[PDB]
Amino acid sequence: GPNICTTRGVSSCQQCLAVSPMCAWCSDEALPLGSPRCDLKENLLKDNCAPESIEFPVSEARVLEDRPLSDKGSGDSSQVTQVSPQRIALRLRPDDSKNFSIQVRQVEDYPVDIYYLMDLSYSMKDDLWSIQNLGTKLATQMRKLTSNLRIGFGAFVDKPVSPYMYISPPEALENPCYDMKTTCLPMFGYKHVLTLTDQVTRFNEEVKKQSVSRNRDAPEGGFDAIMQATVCDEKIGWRNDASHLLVFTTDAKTHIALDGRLAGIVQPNDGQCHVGSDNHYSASTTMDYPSLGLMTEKLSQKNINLIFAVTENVVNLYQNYSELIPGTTVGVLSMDSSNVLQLIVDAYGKIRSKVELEVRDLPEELSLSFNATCLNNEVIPGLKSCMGLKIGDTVSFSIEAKVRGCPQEKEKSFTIKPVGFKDSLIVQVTFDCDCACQAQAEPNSHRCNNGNGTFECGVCRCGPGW
Amino acid sequence: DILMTQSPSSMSVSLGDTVSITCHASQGISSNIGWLQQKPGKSFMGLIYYGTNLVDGVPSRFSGSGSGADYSLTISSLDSEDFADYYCVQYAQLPYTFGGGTKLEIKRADAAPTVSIFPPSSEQLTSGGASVVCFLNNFYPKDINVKWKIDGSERQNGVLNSWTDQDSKDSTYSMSSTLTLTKDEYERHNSYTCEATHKTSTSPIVKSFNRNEC
Amino acid sequence: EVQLQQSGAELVKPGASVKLSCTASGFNIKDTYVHWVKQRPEQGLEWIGRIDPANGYTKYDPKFQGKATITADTSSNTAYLQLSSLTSEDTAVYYCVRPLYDYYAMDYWGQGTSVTVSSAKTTAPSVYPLAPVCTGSSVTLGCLVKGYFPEPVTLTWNSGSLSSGVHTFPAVLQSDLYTLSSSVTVTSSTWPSQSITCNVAHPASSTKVDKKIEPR
Amino acid sequence: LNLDPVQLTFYAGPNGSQFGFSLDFHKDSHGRVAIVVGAPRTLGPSQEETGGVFLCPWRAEGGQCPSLLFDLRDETRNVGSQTLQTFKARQGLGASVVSWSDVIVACAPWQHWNVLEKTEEAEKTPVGSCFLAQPESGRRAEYSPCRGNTLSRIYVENDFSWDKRYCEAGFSSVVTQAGELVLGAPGGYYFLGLLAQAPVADIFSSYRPGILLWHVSSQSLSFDSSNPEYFDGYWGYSVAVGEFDGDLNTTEYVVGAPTWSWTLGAVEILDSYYQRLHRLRGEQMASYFGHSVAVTDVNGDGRHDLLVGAPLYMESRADRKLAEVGRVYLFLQPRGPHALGAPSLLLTGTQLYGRFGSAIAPLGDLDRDGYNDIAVAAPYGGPSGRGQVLVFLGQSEGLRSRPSQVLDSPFPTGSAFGFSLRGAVDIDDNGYPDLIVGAYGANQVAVYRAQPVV
Amino acid sequence: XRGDWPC
Ligand SMILES: *[C@@H]1O[C@H](CO)[C@@H](O[C@@H]2O[C@H](CO)[C@@H](O[C@@H]3O[C@H](CO)[C@@H](O)[C@H](O[C@@H]4O[C@H](CO)[C@@H](O)[C@H](O)[C@@H]4O)[C@@H]3O)[C@H](O)[C@H]2NC(C)=O)[C@H](O)[C@H]1NC(C)=O
Ligand SMILES: *[C@@H]1O[C@H](CO)[C@@H](O[C@@H]2O[C@H](CO)[C@@H](O)[C@H](O)[C@H]2NC(C)=O)[C@H](O)[C@H]1NC(C)=O
Ligand SMILES: *[C@@H]1O[C@H](CO)[C@@H](O)[C@H](O)[C@H]1NC(C)=O
Ligand SMILES: [Ca+2]
Ligand SMILES: [Ca+2]
Ligand SMILES: [Ca+2]
Ligand SMILES: [Ca+2]
Ligand SMILES: [Ca+2]
Ligand SMILES: [Ca+2]
Ligand SMILES: [Mg+2]
Repeated sequence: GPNICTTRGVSSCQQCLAVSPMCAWCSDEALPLGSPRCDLKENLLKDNCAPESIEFPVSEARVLEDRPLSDKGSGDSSQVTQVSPQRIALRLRPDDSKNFSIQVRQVEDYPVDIYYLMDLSYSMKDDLWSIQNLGTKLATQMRKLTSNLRIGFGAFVDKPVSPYMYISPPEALENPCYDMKTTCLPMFGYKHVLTLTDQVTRFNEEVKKQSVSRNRDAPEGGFDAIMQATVCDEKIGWRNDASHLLVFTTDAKTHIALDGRLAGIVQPNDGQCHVGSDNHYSASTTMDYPSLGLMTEKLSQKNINLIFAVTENVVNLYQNYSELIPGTTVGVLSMDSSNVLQLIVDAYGKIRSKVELEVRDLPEELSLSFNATCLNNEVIPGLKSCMGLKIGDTVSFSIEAKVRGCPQEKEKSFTIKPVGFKDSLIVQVTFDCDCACQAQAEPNSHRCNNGNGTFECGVCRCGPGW
Repeated sequence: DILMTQSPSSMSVSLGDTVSITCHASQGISSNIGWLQQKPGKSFMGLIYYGTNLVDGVPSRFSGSGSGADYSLTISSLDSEDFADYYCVQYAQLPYTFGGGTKLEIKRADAAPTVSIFPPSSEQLTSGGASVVCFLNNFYPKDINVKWKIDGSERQNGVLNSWTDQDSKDSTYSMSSTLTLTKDEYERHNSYTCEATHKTSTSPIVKSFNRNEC
Repeated sequence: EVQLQQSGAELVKPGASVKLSCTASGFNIKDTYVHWVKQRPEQGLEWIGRIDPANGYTKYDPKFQGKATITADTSSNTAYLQLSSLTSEDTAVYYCVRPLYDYYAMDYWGQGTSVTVSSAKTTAPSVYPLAPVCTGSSVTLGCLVKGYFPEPVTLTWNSGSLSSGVHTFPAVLQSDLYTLSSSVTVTSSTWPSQSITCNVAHPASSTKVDKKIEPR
Repeated sequence: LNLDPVQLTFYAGPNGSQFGFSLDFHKDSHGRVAIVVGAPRTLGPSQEETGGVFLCPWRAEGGQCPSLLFDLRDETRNVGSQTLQTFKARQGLGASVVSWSDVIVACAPWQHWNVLEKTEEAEKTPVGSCFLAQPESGRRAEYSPCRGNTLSRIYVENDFSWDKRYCEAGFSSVVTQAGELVLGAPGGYYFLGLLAQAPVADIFSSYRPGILLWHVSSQSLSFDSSNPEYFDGYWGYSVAVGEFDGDLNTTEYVVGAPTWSWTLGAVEILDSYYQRLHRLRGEQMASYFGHSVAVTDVNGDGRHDLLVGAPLYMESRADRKLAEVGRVYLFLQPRGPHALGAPSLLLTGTQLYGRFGSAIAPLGDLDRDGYNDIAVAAPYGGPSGRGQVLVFLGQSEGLRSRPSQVLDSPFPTGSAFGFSLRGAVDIDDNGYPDLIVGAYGANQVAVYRAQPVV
Repeated sequence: XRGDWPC
């Protein structure tokens, strides 16, 4: 009998669908007087309404691209699929809600870039000796987890400027170890040494030619180097289709934004590349250290996984930073950097052990809900992140999109993408607010007061504009 | 070490005069010099530091000047208290070194000495010793010379001289001389003389006495 | 007010050691450099050395190295100058000096400490009257004080009555014993018509001997 | 609320001199209010950056200002078998300026110093220095309390104790009502940080040109420490004074240490003998809590209140995301001799990377309602990131949560509009306190006149 | 650590 569609007294087909996702409209010419056109689809057919004159949109979810999850991440550079589906179409009527699925997989044998960014201040004198065979040793242990591997090297000390830099005697500039009986390299901010390459013996031979410098204050300019190694894409050589690991090794504190004022530097960091053909950072003496927020922005933009491989005396410091830079990993480096290899391998496992979903370009009216299926076929409501996964695990999520009313723009799109992943799920939304009969309306109709109204969907509406 | 040649050793000047004191160094000292004042029988007081700057409390009539290795301390309108010793000190190099010093004396009209000779006393002669004293009181300038004569022949051994500071109320100097002999040697000769030579007399001033005779 | 209060006068034996002090009053000894200066009548002023009482580091003239030892104690706020293997050459006055503003200056001076090095014992002064010879318009008498140690002695005529017209000469060291003389002038009618006595006092041996002047 | 943003007044200096890096109001002996402006990258005599100071007279149209001349020649003195050296190249003279009575104090925090002795040296290092002037009489004086004559070998044979070679004295400055200059030296004691204090009168009376090393007996420096929590803390990056113990004969110091305890940042309130009364710890690491500190009574109870800026504070936002905006903390002084509690109010920036809280200037009572008010700078804030200054009014319970007025930068991008602030002085003698805003990136200063409330 | 040297 009387339901929520009839008890609102709608005026047109458009208003009838907006009442509830269960209402329908009858555009039949031969409808009885005391018969509501805005009733359930069953009531209309019981009230002898012409089946083709029924307006009853139904929310649907149709997949467009349903490519399967690749078993191996090798081969082709690169059309691997780790998100399924990749594109689905969504139709929603006012206040209605449809659901859909999504699957993500940590593909085995996925390419990896590892850029080793090393502190070469005088405090790291003995550390340099323990990694001169790392390039081949590192290839041997990563050969088990990936067939594609490129490694590169970079070095930093601090801003070469007083008071960080020793500026006397004149011979102390070419040899900061002058007042001692030793020789060290002149001071340098950040120098790129080896572009990411699959030739691992190029790493060994470059490291054997490296040596330390020396400056005055304990904290160093490593954050300058982290920034440049991130935004200088072409020079470092990050690959568009690979996991990017930036290993940062040091034994001391780090300078941060606004520290540069002790050197006369006040210009904020611009987050742009300033490493020229000479492979040195040229803005080191004119531009302040970056801030944590700025580093986070660039690291997230270039998909760089930062790894803090620091000594036990500063672990807590870099652990506390790692919480202000989400996605960052910390490993405890020994005082000589002898466990850095196992440290890099352990960090790579923690990095590929999470599957966290992110949403981009979501309309105002839409709200999403998530059901996780991590661990083992175990549903966890209100969750969009998985933890404790191994390389080769697959997880899935259930999602419901609840639209609020009818929006103006009838065509919109948003993206569901896991953080750090390349592939993504594109949802094409279509809002079915209008009725099909509205297109063949009769403006200035003869049936409505001799040209006063418009005859659409079997009723008269006041035209434009009363 | 750096040598400090301070000139002159002394000068006799009057109140209201404007005097200067030079101080020459073995090498350049780039105004790293100081001037000091020691009032008679008292301690030292700082006058100048870094060549031209006055020590707090020092009157403005003092002023230091000069550069390189030649420096000068100047006092405008001399005051009663200014009659004292003045020394220059350099601290451009270690060790610090001082100048010879300058003594400011009061100028007045020349005055001949007042000589008077005194034979040994009864109490002293009976103790196996003998001393002849020759006082030379109130004269100017300070330059003076005394000579002893036993039986006319000069005697140089056993003489003890002593001078005074410039007396305050008449600006004169006095001198004491004591020829100490044994009672045995004193009774070998008869006549004893002390001659005094001063710029006020071309001919020396003489005062003698004969033993036993009186 | 900055005042440098040095120790009292010292009298020691040849070959012994003495330690002079320089207590600061009105400021902290830790503030500035503290120097020591030696003053002799003939040789003049000589710089011994300096010390930074904050850290203890010292500097010396190579001449005084081995003989002079400068130290400082910020607790008692005092600086010290120790001399060892003493000699008659070490008989002088010693001053402690600090700067006013300039780090390297010599502006504030203590009152000084007199050091005398001799092996002679306390000896009472022999007082001898001096009377003129067998007449002018004025007359002069004298008083000889010979063979005493150590210094000083206070000489007065008529127990301080006759002060004007008197000349007391500085003492002279004649072979480890001092000698002092004094004169006085009056009119020919004052003496011998009126009695005149020479009063000499030597507190070391506790003697105030006095001799009257007698004609010949 | 009632600052006039239509009819501003602009003062400008040479191109590339960073005119407006620091500023302050100045009153001559007649009471005439002028503006002292520091330009730390002004060219010197050698056509080399040395810095410079300008003394701007008050004019409604503004324009260019005459310079306050200082000696910019490197000095050398051979004394005590040593060689003293002062290097003024790139010293940044005018990186901080402060005015007291008829005296202007301008400081060159990166002026370098060295002592040579035969083959050894003390190391050419930035001890900093401050230049004092009395414009009307022409008197000049200097103050550089971290210069020493200790050779480098001694500091090494000693574990670098009491190492004042990198003080950068004058980095921050302030003068007490009695006329006691207080210099912040963040590099003192091997970048632990120290304060140096000395009466202005004694600084003048003890200084002579050419001495380079002189004693100021009445001076007072803070103390060294073996505590690793103060290591690299830049204690003295910012400084202020006020009344926080009830005793009106004593003056208390406010010191910012923006990297204290491993970049946690802190602010400490001290007495005249550097005994710590209270310590306010930072909230978030690398936020630079203590970059700027201000002292003024905002709730009108007669007790000075404390304001601390943290320009790099990252605000928590939706989906575990952090956004650097900057934050200011308000601490109301409690009645009687009690400790300052938790922050009474949190003010947070809006524009990403805007650095809300870089500078905090007390304005006095701007709208004349009875409560002192403040201004906060976001030198890269506003919807265009060109810089923005926000005014907050005092109330009985503290400050108002929302701004009463927002001054958008009249300069182009990069001016650092607001990097320096100064108010609470009636420069046009209309009965309302005015605000001067520095924009060193554009080498200009803007003056906002307060007008009666509409 | 105090400066750029190992502990
Ligand atoms: C990395 O981040 C760690 C986690 O925040 C941090 O560890 C904290 O360190 C603080 C500072 O030492 C600890 O604060 C303590 O507070 C508790 C009271 O709940 C007490 O154990 C203790 O007393 C207090 O100390 C205050 C001064 O610090 C003082 O104001 C109070 O009155 C009271 O005396 C400690 O101070 C805190 O327990 C730690 N938390 C944890 C979870 O460990 C690290 O310091 C930080 N390290 C680095 C290098 O960044
Ligand atoms: C996520 O799971 C939750 C709990 O298992 C679901 O909540 C209920 O789901 C049943 C499924 O038929 C509905 O009948 C209930 O009305 C739901 N109750 C609620 C939402 O309170 C939820 O439907 C699932 N969401 C998605 C997007 O799959
Ligand atoms: C929507 O969720 C239901 C459970 O209510 C599920 O059975 C169905 O598979 C989902 N629809 C789509 C398009 O996946
Ligand atoms: Ca190391
Ligand atoms: Ca460093
Ligand atoms: Ca107080
Ligand atoms: Ca208050
Ligand atoms: Ca107000
Ligand atoms: Ca005004
Ligand atoms: Mg290092």
